[PDB]
Amino acid sequence: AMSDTVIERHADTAALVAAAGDRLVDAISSAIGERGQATIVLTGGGTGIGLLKRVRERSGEIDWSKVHIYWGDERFVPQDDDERNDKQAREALLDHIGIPPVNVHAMAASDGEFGDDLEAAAAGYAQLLSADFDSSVPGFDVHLLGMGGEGHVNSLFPDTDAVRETERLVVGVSDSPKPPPRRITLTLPAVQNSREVWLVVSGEAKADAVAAAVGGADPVDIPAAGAVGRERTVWLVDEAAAAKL
Repeated sequence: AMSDTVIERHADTAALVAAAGDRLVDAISSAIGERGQATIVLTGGGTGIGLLKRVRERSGEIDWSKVHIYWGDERFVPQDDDERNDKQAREALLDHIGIPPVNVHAMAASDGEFGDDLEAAAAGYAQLLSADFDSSVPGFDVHLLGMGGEGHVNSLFPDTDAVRETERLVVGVSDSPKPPPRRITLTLPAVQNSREVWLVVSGEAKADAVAAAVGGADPVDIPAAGAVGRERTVWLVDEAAAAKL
C-alpha cells in the first residue's frame, strides 16, 4: 500500500484541538490552491467541534465560497436539539463565515424534509453524495472523525449492519447503543473515498482502540480500522490516546 499513516502527537487535548484546527486551515487552502475548491466532512463530539473554533480564529485566510461541507454522521432528532452535530458546528464556526448555504449539506432532522422517516432521510443524503463522487475523483479532500473507546467512528458501531455495509454510501441506524438511538451515518465506502481521513482522538480510554486501528484490525470489530484515506490517514492524538502505540 502507498497510503501512509501519519501520527501526530500533542501533549493534551487543548494542544491537540488547536493543532488540528491549524492543520485543517492549511489543508483547505492547499486544496483550493491546487484544485480551486475544497470538500470537508465534519464530525461531532468534543474534539471535533473544538477544532472548528480554532478554524474560526483563522477564517479570514480562506475563501469560503470555494468550500463545500458535509457531515459524517448526525443524530436523527429535532433540528434545534442540542444533540445535533450540525447545530454545534454552526455555533462553533459555520454561522460566522461567509459560506453560501448551497455549499453546506447538513443531514436531515426528524422534523425536517423527510418527516420521521429515518430510512428515507439516509437515502436522500446518499443521493446527494452520488452527485459529488461523479464530479470529483476522489470524493472528499478531508473527512474528520472522532473515535470512541470501542473504536466506533461516525455512527458505525462494532458488529453492526452499518459497519458491514459495502454498497450504500449512507444508512440509517435505528438502534445505536449510545443515545440518542437514531442516527444517519456515512458508511466505510464513503469514508474511504476521501483523499485524507483524519481521526482526532484524546484520552486514555481511547488508547486500546487507537493501537488496534493503527495496527490494522478487522473493521467489523474496530470500525476505525477501516477509516482510511486514499492518500493518507492522519491520527491527531494526545499522549494519553497514544499510550499503547
